[PDB]
Amino acid sequence: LIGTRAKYGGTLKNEKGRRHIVVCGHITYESVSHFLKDFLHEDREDVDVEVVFLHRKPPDLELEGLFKRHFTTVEFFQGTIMNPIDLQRVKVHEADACLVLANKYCQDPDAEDAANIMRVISIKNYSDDIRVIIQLMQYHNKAYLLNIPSWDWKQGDDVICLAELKLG
Amino acid sequence: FIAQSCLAPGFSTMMANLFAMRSFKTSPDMQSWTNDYLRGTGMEMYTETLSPTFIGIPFAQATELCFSKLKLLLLAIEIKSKISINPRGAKIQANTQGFFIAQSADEVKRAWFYCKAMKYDSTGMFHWSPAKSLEDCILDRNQAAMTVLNGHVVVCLFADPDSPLIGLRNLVMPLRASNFHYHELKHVVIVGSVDYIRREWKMLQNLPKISVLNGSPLSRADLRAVNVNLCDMCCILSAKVPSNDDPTLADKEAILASLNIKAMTFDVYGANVPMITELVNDGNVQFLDQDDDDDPDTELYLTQPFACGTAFAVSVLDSLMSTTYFNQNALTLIRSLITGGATPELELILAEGAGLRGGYSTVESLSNRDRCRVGQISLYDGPLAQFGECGKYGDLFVAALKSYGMLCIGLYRFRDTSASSKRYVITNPPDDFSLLPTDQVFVLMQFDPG
Amino acid sequence: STTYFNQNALTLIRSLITGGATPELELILAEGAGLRGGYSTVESLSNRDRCRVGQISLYDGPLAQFGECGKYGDLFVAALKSYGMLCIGLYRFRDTSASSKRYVITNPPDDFSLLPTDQVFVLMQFDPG
Ligand SMILES: [Ca+2]
Ligand SMILES: [Ca+2]
Ligand SMILES: [Mg+2]
Repeated sequence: LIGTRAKYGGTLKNEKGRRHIVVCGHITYESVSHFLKDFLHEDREDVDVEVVFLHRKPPDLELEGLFKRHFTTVEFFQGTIMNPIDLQRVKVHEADACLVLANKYCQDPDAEDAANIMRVISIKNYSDDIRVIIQLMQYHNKAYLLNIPSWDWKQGDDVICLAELKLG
Repeated sequence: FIAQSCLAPGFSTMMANLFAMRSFKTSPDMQSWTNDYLRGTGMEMYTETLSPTFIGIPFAQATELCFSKLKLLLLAIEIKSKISINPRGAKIQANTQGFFIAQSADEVKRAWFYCKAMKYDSTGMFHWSPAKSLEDCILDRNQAAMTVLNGHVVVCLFADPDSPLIGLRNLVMPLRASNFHYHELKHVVIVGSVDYIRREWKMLQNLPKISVLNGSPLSRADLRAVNVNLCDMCCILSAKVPSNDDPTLADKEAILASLNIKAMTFDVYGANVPMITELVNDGNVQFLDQDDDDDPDTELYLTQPFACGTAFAVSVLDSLMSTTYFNQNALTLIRSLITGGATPELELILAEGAGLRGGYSTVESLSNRDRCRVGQISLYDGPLAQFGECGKYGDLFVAALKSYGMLCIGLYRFRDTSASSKRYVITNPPDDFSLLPTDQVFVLMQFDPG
Repeated sequence: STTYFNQNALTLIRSLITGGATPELELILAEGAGLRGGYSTVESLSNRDRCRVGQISLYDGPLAQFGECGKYGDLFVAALKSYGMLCIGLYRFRDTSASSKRYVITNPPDDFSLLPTDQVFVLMQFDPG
């Protein structure tokens, strides 16, 4: 009943002249490790951008070890993007961009797309001038995002449609 | 409540707050519009026996005297027994029970301690039609595009063919009350799956001016066909069962439909389209508006979308059962106010199972058409526009009562006076309240034959 | 990850693989009425002039001379001047001695040796007529 104190919680510490991005959605060991290998590659330009991960379920032992090896550049927080309190904790309004990972191996692509679309609505509700990049499963769900009043491709909002790209 | 909001936007917020018991005390410093709205939320409805001094005077003089002297709003009385809302030329009898809007039950005690020192149905309360079939009411995009639809009501329906039935008749009948002339009746167009509406057509056969458009309200092509930019009110309702996977995903379709219309552009923006949305989860009201601060444990009635008459939920109706126990007549007044008049005899006929039954108009049947109705007026122009320039609620209330018998209940005032077209509800402002030229007044207007 | 660092990178991919999908086209599709036709105008026929993904063979033709000797740099320059085609890579047989399987070589060096049975990925211009 006493249990253990919440290992992942609290607010992200603010730093002067610091750039960070928020990554949400399908946060697993395989998805995070693959994303971090591509994001932090010494073949590309050196930029001081740290990744902040937000997820509901606590990470397993494998994921916790991965975060330890990237202690100086990767931060994890427990919470949901649909909670305005959790958006304040990760400082979404100060983030360079928000990335919404998708579960490509999902039983219902429509259900997965609906959940991710609501995440974009929650982020845009908190603030309108935040760049959002979201992985989409089906093309017919792209119309919903385009009809959002705060969605603007000019400002950097992008939709990565797996169905459109794969069949292309 | 949704149907009454079509005639007067924001009425659902005003009525819902009336029967939720809240205690209001002035805060030290906060937003001026929040303070004005919070004062209105503290008003409830109370029943008190009228003083013997009121015996022998008409209702219009009785409610005017209560407002000016006792600072109480009297809107209905009990006549031996039926309840009349803002009656015209009705005298006050001995021990007459009156309905008052006041901050608490201690205020209404001032009233007692006062001294000088085939066109219509069988009941004749609703319009009737000779059972039009559903097939004749089905329109496609081309049919809806080439017909004029101005000032109509669009019902955006999200429902699977196997979804549980909602009371779609309970939304159209208040719009088909005998208080409205046939020419001023608002056309109702339902956008949704015909398979679901087919099960609901049994109670909609005899209601005039009903159109059904197959498709989904999310598509912009269907919305442009029915001219949502010219509609008087767009209602978004969902009859689908909740998957219970996540509370934040329960209102995904309703939120998306609301946002789609807001970003719509017509050759006039879609953000000016009056919209009402019902939420199966009151915590999803944070996504309805963008220019506000959302906090999870804030009550629904304190949120900006609810204060503006944009959102609605069934959680605000939980206080009705406590109200009903203390005063049975309180529930009768609510039902007569929002259903357009639903006498117990009408419910007996409906309980038979033959649907709405018409009747031949008689001498008294046309007299049932003479009753007050919920309406909204604007102070921008007209004989009452003089009070908007200077600004005094007490002067406007008295002048409207004498000139036409209209009873002012509250105000629909712009949130910002400097630039968003959002208006919030102020219920029963004090007589010293300052009006504005861009203010709208909730009124109970009498029936004018002709 | 690529899209975040450069938004224009995703734009290049979409224009390369979708045949050209302007944001205005997506707006029309989002309405729900499907693909909408239009009457050809002066500029509308000028939108047809853009590069497309194609494959060519060195077995025969004016460019077949480079296949016999073999030099990627010489083939790249000659194709660019003669027709404006830009060579991206090669489609070369896995075994040169017997299976009809070809693998992809992306941007080989200019000193790479070609073969008569080599196929070249090119971006060929639009030729009216
Ligand atoms: Ca109170
Ligand atoms: Ca909000
Ligand atoms: Mg109250």
